[PDB]
Amino acid sequence: YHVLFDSYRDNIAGKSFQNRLCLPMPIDVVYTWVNGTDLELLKELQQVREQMEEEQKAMREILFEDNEELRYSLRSIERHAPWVRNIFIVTNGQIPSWLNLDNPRVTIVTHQDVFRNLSHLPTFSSPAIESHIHRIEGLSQKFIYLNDDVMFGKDVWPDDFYSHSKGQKVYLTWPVTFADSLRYVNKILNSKFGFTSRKVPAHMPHMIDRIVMQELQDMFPEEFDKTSFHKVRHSEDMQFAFSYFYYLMSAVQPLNISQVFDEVDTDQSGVLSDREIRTLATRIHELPLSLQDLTGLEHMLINCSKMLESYYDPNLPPVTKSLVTNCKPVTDKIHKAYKDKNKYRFEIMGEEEIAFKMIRTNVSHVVGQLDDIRKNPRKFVCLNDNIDHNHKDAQTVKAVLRDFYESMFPIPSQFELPREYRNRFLHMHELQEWRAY
Amino acid sequence: YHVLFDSYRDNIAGKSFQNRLCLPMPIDVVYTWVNGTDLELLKELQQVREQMEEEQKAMREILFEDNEELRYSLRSIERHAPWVRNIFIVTNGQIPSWLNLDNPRVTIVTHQDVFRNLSHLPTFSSPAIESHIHRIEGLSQKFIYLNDDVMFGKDVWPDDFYSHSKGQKVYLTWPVTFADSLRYVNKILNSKFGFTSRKVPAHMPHMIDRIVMQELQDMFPEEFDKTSFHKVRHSEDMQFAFSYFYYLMSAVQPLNISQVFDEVDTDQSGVLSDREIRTLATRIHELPLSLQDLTGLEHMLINCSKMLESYYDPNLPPVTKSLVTNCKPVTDKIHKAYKDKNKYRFEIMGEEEIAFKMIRTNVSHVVGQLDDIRKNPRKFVCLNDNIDHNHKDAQTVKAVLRDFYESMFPIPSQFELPREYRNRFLHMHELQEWRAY
Ligand SMILES: *[C@@H]1O[C@H](CO)[C@@H](O[C@@H]2O[C@H](CO)[C@@H](O)[C@H](O)[C@H]2NC(C)=O)[C@H](O)[C@H]1NC(C)=O
Ligand SMILES: *[C@@H]1O[C@H](CO)[C@@H](O[C@@H]2O[C@H](CO)[C@@H](O)[C@H](O)[C@H]2NC(C)=O)[C@H](O)[C@H]1NC(C)=O
Ligand SMILES: *[C@@H]1O[C@H](CO)[C@@H](O[C@@H]2O[C@H](CO)[C@@H](O)[C@H](O)[C@H]2NC(C)=O)[C@H](O)[C@H]1NC(C)=O
Ligand SMILES: *[C@@H]1O[C@H](CO)[C@@H](O[C@@H]2O[C@H](CO)[C@@H](O)[C@H](O)[C@H]2NC(C)=O)[C@H](O)[C@H]1NC(C)=O
Ligand SMILES: *[C@@H]1O[C@H](CO)[C@@H](O)[C@H](O)[C@H]1NC(C)=O
Ligand SMILES: *[C@@H]1O[C@H](CO)[C@@H](O)[C@H](O)[C@H]1NC(C)=O
Ligand SMILES: *[C@@H]1O[C@H](CO)[C@@H](O)[C@H](O)[C@H]1NC(C)=O
Ligand SMILES: *[C@@H]1O[C@H](CO)[C@@H](O)[C@H](O)[C@H]1NC(C)=O
Ligand SMILES: *[C@@H]1O[C@H](CO)[C@@H](O)[C@H](O)[C@H]1NC(C)=O
Ligand SMILES: *[C@@H]1O[C@H](CO)[C@@H](O)[C@H](O)[C@H]1NC(C)=O
Ligand SMILES: [Ca+2]
Ligand SMILES: [Ca+2]
Repeated sequence: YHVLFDSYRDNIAGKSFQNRLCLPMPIDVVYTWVNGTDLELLKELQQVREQMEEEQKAMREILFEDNEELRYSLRSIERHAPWVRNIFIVTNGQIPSWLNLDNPRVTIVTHQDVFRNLSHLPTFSSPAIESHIHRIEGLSQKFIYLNDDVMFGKDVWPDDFYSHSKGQKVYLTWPVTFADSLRYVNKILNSKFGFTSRKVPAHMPHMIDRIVMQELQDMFPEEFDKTSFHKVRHSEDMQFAFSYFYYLMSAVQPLNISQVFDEVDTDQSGVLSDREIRTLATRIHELPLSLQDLTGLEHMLINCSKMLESYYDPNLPPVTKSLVTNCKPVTDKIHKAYKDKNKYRFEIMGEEEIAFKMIRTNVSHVVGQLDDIRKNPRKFVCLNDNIDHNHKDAQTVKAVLRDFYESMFPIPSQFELPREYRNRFLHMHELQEWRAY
Repeated sequence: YHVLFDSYRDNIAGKSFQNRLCLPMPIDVVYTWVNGTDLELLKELQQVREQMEEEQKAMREILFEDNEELRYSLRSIERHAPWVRNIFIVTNGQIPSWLNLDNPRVTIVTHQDVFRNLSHLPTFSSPAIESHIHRIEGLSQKFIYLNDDVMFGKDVWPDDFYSHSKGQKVYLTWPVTFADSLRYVNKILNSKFGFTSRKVPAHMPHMIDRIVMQELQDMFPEEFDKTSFHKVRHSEDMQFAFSYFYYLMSAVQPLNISQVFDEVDTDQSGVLSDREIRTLATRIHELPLSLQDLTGLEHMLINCSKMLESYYDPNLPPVTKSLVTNCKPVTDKIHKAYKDKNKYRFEIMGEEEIAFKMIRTNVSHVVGQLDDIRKNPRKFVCLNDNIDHNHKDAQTVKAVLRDFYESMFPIPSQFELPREYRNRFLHMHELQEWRAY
């Protein structure tokens, strides 16, 4: 209503500060989903055969099952993060069988649109898909990247990914074919932004800015092409969390002398007075300010005018922006005092709202981990499903995981086709674990 | 426009989350201003005479100048915090000579309206005025209390006082007639909320919630009346920062068993399943969860039904809210596990954006402190004006302080009457300090 619109101009200034008070909206969610079908497995087999043939030629020169983790992740999106505008899922050409495509808020984005160089799209490698989400048409400027196995909890909010005051929120972990990529990107970033002891980010829903990601891609045009070229995840490729966040944390912005002059000129009258010249002297020199420093500043100023509301020294000309921006000694001292800032703001937190649990084929340990998740709910829950799949305790662990998923998120979502009539997944395996224990 | 209103319902849920995304608005600012006029000084003299007479009767039973710091503080309000809706100034009956009362966004609130017990209002004591700001009519639910000597800087935002996620922001200082009040309130709070090693808050613009302050007043009805009764700041009275913040940080909310049942019942169907009973067992007991604990939980549940979608134990009745909320052992274990939470959220930071500088009659030291303020601007700047006023270096320090004020905030505000024509305050005292140095 009009009163709500006119209530943001009810302040003393009379302006509207929606852009500084109402968070970045809209925010979208991007998923990467792959299915273990026969055709895709055959294509992978052909690609591996080609890889082996290439290795043989080089040496001659010398001479399956998913625990429907997308369904529950989408349910978590709808339940805990209901402020998401649209949901994008990137797939080869595959559409989930349970996905309700009639919903306008869910879209399947194939690899034709995502990839730029259409001689690359049979790509079968997660970093290559990860390279080009920011090129999705219709995607909001800030979007959250979900990895199809990470879920939500405790009713997350956009305040958990970005803040207008402290910028994006970076969640880091243990210090630094996937560890090789981390080492390679560490070397590449040390080459550009200098050597720094770096940690690696956590596996969790990552908020990504399209402008920042595009700037990162433009900064390394050749290297991101290697990531896209490789049709199997290589030792040398650029990641998603590590590359984006550390470019965000090490983006250097050159000093704007006009900004210094404007922040000092409180009158906004173009000319500086003795008080503003004195605050220049304070910000430039090191405290305490001896009058020698201020007299030297005025001396460098009177020199420059000769080469190119009354002040105490009668010989000092009116100090406009042109004098300070053209006087080399003053600009040199300004650069030496105002050294390089950071182009992007960021905030660093620990692993306190992140649940990365490792599921290895031990029903007692799996139940223990899931009970730990149940007792203390956490905002970001990730469950890596590396079950042996050839073991006496594979179906039992799958049943335990599905029971945890159905306990956390039981209600079917709006993105799911009307289904699961008489589905009745095995309800007796978890009872077998109960009876054995 | 309507698209802006309909853009908050563009999410997947279809609802509007303005109350969780756009910060608490509106926010007001409250000032306490006193003038050293002849009539007020005479009234103070009469009150002191009465105090001496009372002391004499008890033993018989045994037998001036302000550096216009409100002007510059209001200028700082307009420049650095332009999101304030209205500004309230509480005075005895005094109106500042420079205040533009024709502005609808500035109001003088006398002591008639502020005080509840009109036989108390000739009160001449800062805590007594401080007691009853939350009773100002038209005041917003969250307001900022300015002490007429604290200013702003670095373009403060409502994010610097309150966050929707971590609650109000508490700025604390060195651990604990004003120190006596701190000790007394520490004793009173230790009596109610138990002994705790407490720090004292900083002198800075304090954001105050009227509901929380009213709850604090109701919690100690007798003690806040002593604060209001005393017509001179006494050793025993309740402060503003210390009393409010520590009640905020030690407000205990009793456990809501219905909340536990609702957070566990993911189906929201009223009845719990084996998975939800198991997450109850995880949250109640201590990990790891032996099946003995879960069987005991079901045993306490089957007991209670006798005294008052199939589960593994055939004897367990449907577990609705009534069973768990009426079973004494289960509620006892829930209370023991879910011990007392805190009624209000809060966040703790250090003295990093607070400038409390002490001005004592040494021109070199005053200039050093003001240069330190100039070199590193800080969000909250407080300058205590305890000049000797009988010294060879009083006018010089006043001129230095006024020059700092006019350098920081030179532009006349909207709350100031059109004035200061040919005012020309002494521009030669600071030059005398320059020449002496
Ligand atoms: C993932 O791929 C599987 C095949 O691996 C597909 O499931 C098939 O669906 C068709 C219907 O179009 C059936 O005729 C086949 O019998 C199914 N095969 C199997 C092995 O179940 C489907 O495209 C995808 N399934 C899921 C659950 O994502
Ligand atoms: C599966 O996990 C359980 C723990 O959940 C393992 O039990 C451990 O057994 C060793 C000795 O066998 C003990 O020293 C540990 O204290 C046990 N753990 C706990 C938490 O008590 C069990 O060994 C694991 N089984 C396999 C095959 O790895
Ligand atoms: C504070 O009180 C002073 C008096 O201490 C007042 O200034 C007086 O203003 C009247 C005009 O109504 C003049 O006739 C007097 O000569 C002034 N006295 C002095 C000592 O200046 C005024 O009410 C207040 N002044 C300020 C600056 O707040
Ligand atoms: C006023 O402050 C200055 C510092 O701003 C004082 O100068 C100090 O003098 C003592 C000895 O007299 C030295 O040990 C200190 O190192 C000086 N301070 C600095 C920062 O160099 C001066 O003494 C003060 N004057 C009075 C009267 O208190
Ligand atoms: C990418 O496209 C360019 C021209 O658009 C082409 O020369 C190059 O070979 C492509 N990269 C491949 C096919 O890996
Ligand atoms: C930064 O510098 C550019 C050109 O040098 C100028 O257009 C811009 O206004 C400056 N930013 C400010 C003054 O905030
Ligand atoms: C420039 O200023 C310095 C003082 O910092 C002075 O010594 C020098 O003589 C000036 N330059 C000229 C050409 O006079
Ligand atoms: C406060 O008001 C009550 C009645 O409203 C009165 O009895 C009491 O004396 C008052 N307190 C004073 C005058 O200090
Ligand atoms: C807290 O308890 C009260 C009554 O005991 C109830 O009305 C309210 O809904 C509960 N809060 C919840 C369920 O969030
Ligand atoms: C209540 O349950 C306990 C098991 O925790 C059991 O020992 C006891 O017999 C039950 N009460 C009755 C009256 O049977
Ligand atoms: Ca100026
Ligand atoms: Ca249920």
